[PDB]
Order: sequence, then C-alpha cells, then structure tokens
Amino acid sequence: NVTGLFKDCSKVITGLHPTQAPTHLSVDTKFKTEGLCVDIPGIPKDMTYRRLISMMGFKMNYQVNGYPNMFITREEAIRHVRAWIGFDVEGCHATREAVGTNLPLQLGFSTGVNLVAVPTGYVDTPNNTDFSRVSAKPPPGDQFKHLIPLMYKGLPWNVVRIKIVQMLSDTLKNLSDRVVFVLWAHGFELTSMKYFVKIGPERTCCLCDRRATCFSTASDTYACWHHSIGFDYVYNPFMIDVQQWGFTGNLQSNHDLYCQVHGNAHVASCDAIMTRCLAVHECFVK
Amino acid sequence: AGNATEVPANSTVLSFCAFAVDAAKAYKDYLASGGQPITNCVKMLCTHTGTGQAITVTPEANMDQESFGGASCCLYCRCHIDHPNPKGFCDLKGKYVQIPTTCANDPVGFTLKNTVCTVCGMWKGYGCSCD
Ligand SMILES: COC(=O)c1[nH]nc2c1CCCC2
Ligand SMILES: [Zn+2]
Ligand SMILES: [Zn+2]
Ligand SMILES: [Zn+2]
Ligand SMILES: [Zn+2]
Repeated sequence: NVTGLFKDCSKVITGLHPTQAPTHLSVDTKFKTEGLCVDIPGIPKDMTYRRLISMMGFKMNYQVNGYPNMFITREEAIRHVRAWIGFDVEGCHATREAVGTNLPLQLGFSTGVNLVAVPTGYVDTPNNTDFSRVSAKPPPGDQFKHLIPLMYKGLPWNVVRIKIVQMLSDTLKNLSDRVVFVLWAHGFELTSMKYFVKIGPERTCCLCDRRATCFSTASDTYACWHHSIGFDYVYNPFMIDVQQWGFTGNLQSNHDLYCQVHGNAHVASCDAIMTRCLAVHECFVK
Repeated sequence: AGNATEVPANSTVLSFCAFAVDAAKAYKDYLASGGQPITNCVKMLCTHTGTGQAITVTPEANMDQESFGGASCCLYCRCHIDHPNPKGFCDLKGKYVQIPTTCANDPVGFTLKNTVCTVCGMWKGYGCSCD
C-alpha cells in the first residue's frame, strides 16, 4: 500500500542511496535485503540529483488539540457566508526532467481576480528541497488552449502570495474575521494552498485582539486582515468542498440550475465565481 | 507515471507538518494528541559493533543503538520543507544517524528533540562522555 503524496516524478530509473532516500520505499532495490537496507561499500551517494516531488494528495484529517479544522461543515460555512471566497486553480503539467504532477498556473477567485504563477515545484536535492521553477506545459486539448500565453506571463510565487494576502485582506477586513475558501473538487486547490497557506494554533493579531488571518515570514509575526500589509502567507484559512453536498454532474451544470447571470467564460476566476454562486443559491435561496 | 515514496499511514502527519508555520512543534503536538510517529524510515542492517557516534559516513550503531539513513530521520526532508538553518541545508541527509534502541520507534522525533556533542560526537544524554 502506497500513496501518491510526495511521489517522485523524476525520470531517473533507479532509487536513492540509503543516506539520501527520504523513505525505505524510495531506497533503490540494490540496497534492500533481509527486510531492511544495507550500506554497500564502494556504492556511493549521488551528489547531483534533482528529483521533483509531487504535492498532490494532502490529507488534512488530523485532530490535534488547539489547531482548528481547515475543512468545515455546511452549517458552519453558512454562519460565515460573509467570509466566502470561491477559489479555483488551473494547472500545467510537469514535463522534460519530470512527469506525473500538476503545478499551479492560474489562480482564480470569486472577487474576479486571476493571478498567474511561474510553474514552480518542490525539487529534492542532495542538500535540501529546492522550491524552484520547473519545466511545464499546459495540458493538450482545445479546452486548455487559453493557458498557452499564461506560460510566459507568470509571477514568482513570493510575489503571488503577497498579492493573495493583499486581495483577501482588502475584500474581507470589513466583512469577517476569517476566510472560507469555497471549492469544487478540492484536491488541486489544496495542493495550491501549500504554496501560500500556513497553519498552527489559533493566534491573535500583532497589533490588535482580532484573530490572526495572515503570517509574515519576514518577522515571524501574525496579523488580522486590517494589519497585514506586506504579509506573505494566509494563516489558518477555512474551506468547504461544495461538490461533497450531493451534486452529480460538473460545476457548470449544477450552477446553471439556480443561476443564469454567470456565463461560463472558461477561466479560473469564472469557476471560482460559479462555485461561490452555487453555494449561495443552495444555502440561501428559497 | 512516477515512483511512490510514501505510505498511507504517514499521509495525515506529513500533510499537517508540511503546512505548519512551526513543523517541529506541529510534529510534537500531533504525537501528544495520540498520533502515530512517522514510519517508513530507512533502517539499516548492521553488525552493531560501531563507534556509537551520532552522525556518521557509514552505519556505526553500537549494541545500544540502531542505524538509519539520515534523510529519513529528518522531519524537514520527510515533509520536503525548509530546513531551519541559515543556509537551509541539511546535516542528516547524506549521512547515517545512530538512534538509541529505546527511542528507535520514533527516529524523526528523536532527532528533533536531541543534540550532538561537538567534542565527542555522541548524543547529549545518550552517550556523551563530556560531563
Ligand atoms: C551540534 O549540533 C547538533 O546537535 C546538531 N547538528 N545537526 C543536528 C544536530 C542534532 C539533531 C540532528 C541534526
Ligand atoms: Zn490586527
Ligand atoms: Zn451564478
Ligand atoms: Zn533534512
Ligand atoms: Zn561529549
């Protein structure tokens, strides 16, 4: 039994030296014997590898005292409707030196904002994990043609995450003490949040008594939506997957049952607007 | 396409620590709330006649220890996150780490909580002959 979380997407045929492999599964077969691994004299470590590690398959189902649940119930989400921000991400595929994972390309929100990122991945090396630009391409097909020009209009992730925090803070500071990301088929949105979200115990802001919604890697400080200028991470966001509420077909077909003012323009922000809109009609209309 | 590195028993703990502001504190808290330690480490077959030093080029477990591949006992390597060093590089990856047998059920937690003596090369409280 294995998982796809942290799958090695490199094209290297062999596994790793016992000192460099993060896990027993990832050690090369040549070192495996008698239920464990052996060091083989004369077989050296590899000092030049770059192995892309997939961030698909996170499971946020822990129950740790003092840490809030990220995923919330429909009833809790309804009480926090003012915090709702629809969120959708269109990805590009790892290519060339790696294959088998999706990287965030266009991040869209129900505010109408689309942010484009440079295709970036988590590349294991002999010394660390290098968060870096990786070779990528949009998926093939006429429905993914619009992503082609976005491959050369991306911003580095350190800039993108600052923009997400600024956008959420400007939108929500006078509406809610939190954010509830409204999602449809959450897997890739949760992978994308690895790039701009941090979690921990509930905290208060550095300049007031409001709960912290943002974190800064510059000073290791916390801020609410009012005091987050320059902050780079969203801290303890909440989220809900609308698809888990009994719907059977795709997002557009379910959205269109209740609404006709949101024509599908086939962009991450339009999917984000449609997801929030569908959740609003389901919980509040009639 | 690709080759799996992990098993389902570690999915929850690794996801929790990969998102945390303070990964070492999250791992400690996860254990205190009843979670299972990270498994699937690289445990070595050795002769248990080694020097007993904490971090070595080849397995050096003595009769009170077990030898593991270094990257597999490092929370930052396991979660593919930043190392809390100034240059962001790892001191365990590329080495073998000797862990006291009594602590061998949780090698990642052991390395997070303990310190190596720079004079004798052995773990403080688990072999250090300095004081
Ligand atoms: C001399 O400082 C240390 O004790 C030390 N240096 N690196 C590590 C440790 C202990 C934990 C494993 C990695
Ligand atoms: Zn504040
Ligand atoms: Zn609508
Ligand atoms: Zn490490
Ligand atoms: Zn000593």
